[PDB]
Amino acid sequence: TANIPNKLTANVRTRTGKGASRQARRDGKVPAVLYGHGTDPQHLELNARDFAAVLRSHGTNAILTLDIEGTEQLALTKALDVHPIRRNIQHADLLVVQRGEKVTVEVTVLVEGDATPGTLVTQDANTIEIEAEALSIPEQLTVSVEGVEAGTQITAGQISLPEGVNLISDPELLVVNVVEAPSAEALEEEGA
Amino acid sequence: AHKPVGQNISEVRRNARLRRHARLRKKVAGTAEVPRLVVNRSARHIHVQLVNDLNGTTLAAASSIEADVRAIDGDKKAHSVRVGQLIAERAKAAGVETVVFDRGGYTYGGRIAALADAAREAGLKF
Amino acid sequence: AELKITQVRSTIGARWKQRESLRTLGLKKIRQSVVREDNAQTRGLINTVHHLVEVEEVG
Amino acid sequence: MLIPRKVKHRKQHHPEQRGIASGGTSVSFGDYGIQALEHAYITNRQIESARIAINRHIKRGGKVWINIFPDRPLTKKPAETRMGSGKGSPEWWVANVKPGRVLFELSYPDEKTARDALTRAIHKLPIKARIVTREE
Amino acid sequence: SSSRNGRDSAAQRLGVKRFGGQVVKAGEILVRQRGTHFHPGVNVGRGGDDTLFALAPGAVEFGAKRGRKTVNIVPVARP
RNA sequence: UGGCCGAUGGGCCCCACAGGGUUACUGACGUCAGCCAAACUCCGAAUGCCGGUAAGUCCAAGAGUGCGGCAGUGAGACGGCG
RNA sequence: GUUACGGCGGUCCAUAGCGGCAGGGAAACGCCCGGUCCCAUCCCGAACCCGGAAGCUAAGCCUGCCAGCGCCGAUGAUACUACCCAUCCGGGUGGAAAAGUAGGACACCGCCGAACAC
Ligand SMILES: [Mg+2]
Ligand SMILES: [Mg+2]
Ligand SMILES: [Mg+2]
Ligand SMILES: [Mg+2]
Ligand SMILES: [Mg+2]
Ligand SMILES: [Mg+2]
Ligand SMILES: [Mg+2]
Ligand SMILES: [Mg+2]
Ligand SMILES: [Mg+2]
Ligand SMILES: [Mg+2]
Ligand SMILES: [Mg+2]
Ligand SMILES: [Mg+2]
Ligand SMILES: [Mg+2]
Ligand SMILES: [Mg+2]
Ligand SMILES: [Mg+2]
Ligand SMILES: [Mg+2]
Ligand SMILES: [Mg+2]
Ligand SMILES: [Mg+2]
Ligand SMILES: [Mg+2]
Ligand SMILES: [Mg+2]
Ligand SMILES: [Mg+2]
Ligand SMILES: [Mg+2]
Ligand SMILES: [Mg+2]
Ligand SMILES: [Mg+2]
Ligand SMILES: [Mg+2]
Ligand SMILES: [Mg+2]
Ligand SMILES: [Mg+2]
Ligand SMILES: [Mg+2]
Repeated sequence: TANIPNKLTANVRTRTGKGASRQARRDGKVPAVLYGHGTDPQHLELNARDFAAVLRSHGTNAILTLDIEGTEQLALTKALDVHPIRRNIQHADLLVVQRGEKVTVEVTVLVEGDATPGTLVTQDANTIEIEAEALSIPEQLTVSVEGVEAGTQITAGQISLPEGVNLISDPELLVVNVVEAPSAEALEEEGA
Repeated sequence: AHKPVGQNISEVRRNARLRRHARLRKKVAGTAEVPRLVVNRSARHIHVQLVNDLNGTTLAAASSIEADVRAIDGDKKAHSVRVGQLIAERAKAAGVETVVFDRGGYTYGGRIAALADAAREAGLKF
Repeated sequence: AELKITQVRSTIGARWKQRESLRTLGLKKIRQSVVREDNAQTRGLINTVHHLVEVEEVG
Repeated sequence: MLIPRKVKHRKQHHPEQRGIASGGTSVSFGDYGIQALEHAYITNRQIESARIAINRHIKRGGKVWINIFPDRPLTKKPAETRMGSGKGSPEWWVANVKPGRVLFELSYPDEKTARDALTRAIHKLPIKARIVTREE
Repeated sequence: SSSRNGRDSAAQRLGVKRFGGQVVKAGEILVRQRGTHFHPGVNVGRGGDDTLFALAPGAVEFGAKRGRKTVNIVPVARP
């Protein structure tokens, strides 16, 4: 599993603080900070439009290369600040990383399959923590369900994982639980 | 295979010793003119220091470890009396006469009492 | 150095501390011209009352 | 009919609502959920009605959550009593909400039906809301 | 309908009363704390009601030692 | 609020002194995570206040504190802030 | 001067605690041997105290290693707010958090006293 760099230009922000931050945000540029072992953290602006587009196209996780006045850096996204209402991005964090290093990544998982009439679908956890290489960051996870009955607690560590990744999360965690479907009696019992 | 399921007597003992000395140390405000006389006793030796807490630095001290004092075949009452006399004369040489006594966490009686007396009639008035 | 200070808005209805700082500066009536030393302290004064005064720098 | 079963005291002062909702600002648990927009009260009756609207349509599949819970009491002095003479009695409980909060959370296979049910929930809710998914 | 509440107490006006770095004279009160929010230091007296004062001219000085709060007076140099 | 082993509902279809909710329960603890509080704070500001120093208005505000003669007023309103 | 030693001390007293692992008895430290005499058990030499050094460092202590947990903590942003504003409606300058994040991290140091060396 290998991905493709998502090139994007950026500029060193001129002014630091709420004033410049909000002015840039109104303009349409999100403030951004990158840091790492380079012992040289510094701060830059992005393009909201291309930024959100790339976020969508590559999922929660993506490995990127950044344009700094002609300098090209490799970093992986760590944390974000999404607008509570607007659906816009306030702040992203790019952590410098080189090829051939270990990082901790949380990966989402999707569920698909066929469910029996007496089967109830429930998802306790939508994300799991995994260790992998910089160029081996996935974006989705899938699990197959077919003909499950009664108690079908699916273990997170029971899932089959591609090569090069170690399950950071302990095996005690549960990913998908299937329980007996409720009826009218249970529906009326709950909530009162 | 060792699994601790409780507490330890000697550990709590050392902690308690420090605790109980803490009450007196709390009050003690002993300057250069009135240093604090600290007494430590072991199962095999006794140790005493005279210090001024202002700098946390000692002035004179002695203990059963020194060869000449060990030369005394007697027991720890005699050892304590001799050591206290040494403390008294060393303090006199250094030029300190009036001081305060620290109970050193131990209860008064026996060896501590002998040391206190020896220091008293050795010229050290405290 | 020196500073030219001239009050550009009336003192009325302004915070009491601001009015007193204005008196300290020494501006009695609006649009009075006053010359003052360029110390950090007077600079802070002007910064505080900036919404009432305009500063013209001389020397 | 959610209600705390015991508190230190049966009445609380008027609120301050200023501030952006920080708690639970991002969907987590299921795969879809509502997000309100404007400060407002939400009564236990409103919450229960929305829960009924979601649940009864979804029927068999999927299971829901409720990230909020009405805790703070309220009072209203009965009619025909000149104001004064102490605090009134509590009538309903309400849960506060701030812009950006997530109200309900769903994990059901289909986006279309999830959207439809949550849309009815919106219509039955007292304040604006909109769909939002897990993604970053 | 009638209320059973509505009573209160006086206002003792507690709280620190000479602040750090001030110049205080002998027998001067420093704090009025119900509990031991602070702790005596050299030249400070522990009052009959957990009150703090000074037993010698000087400048009061707060300071944290061993993770508590204790008040103390540094005798200002004699001019 | 939703999950996890859950022995042991700290317990049940035959009570064996021994296998399973062989039975959908209860499940305690804890742990995974997500809120809330004027009488919760393992945290914590801009402000405001008190203390020291220095410049400035220093042909005086008509600045302060004390003492002395003098009366008013102790029915507030509104607006912005909490 | 060294030390794999003991006391007293410090420090906006956890970067200094907890957990697991390994190692110490020359001296000192602990445990330790027995209660005529001091002294004590609301009974007990468990605690203390006292006499002695036969034995051993397992416990405790110490030191060294481990990031399992505590723990400190950036830059940046966000919350917040002093002052001012425009016919509400939020911005301009000033101040700048909490949590989270890279990371840091398995204390440092003072005075005396003990064993090797001068
Ligand atoms: Mg309010
Ligand atoms: Mg309030
Ligand atoms: Mg609504
Ligand atoms: Mg009161
Ligand atoms: Mg959360
Ligand atoms: Mg509070
Ligand atoms: Mg408190
Ligand atoms: Mg106040
Ligand atoms: Mg001052
Ligand atoms: Mg005049
Ligand atoms: Mg008069
Ligand atoms: Mg009069
Ligand atoms: Mg009246
Ligand atoms: Mg009146
Ligand atoms: Mg009135
Ligand atoms: Mg009034
Ligand atoms: Mg009115
Ligand atoms: Mg008003
Ligand atoms: Mg030996
Ligand atoms: Mg015995
Ligand atoms: Mg051992
Ligand atoms: Mg041990
Ligand atoms: Mg901590
Ligand atoms: Mg630690
Ligand atoms: Mg900073
Ligand atoms: Mg204004
Ligand atoms: Mg407006
Ligand atoms: Mg911080």
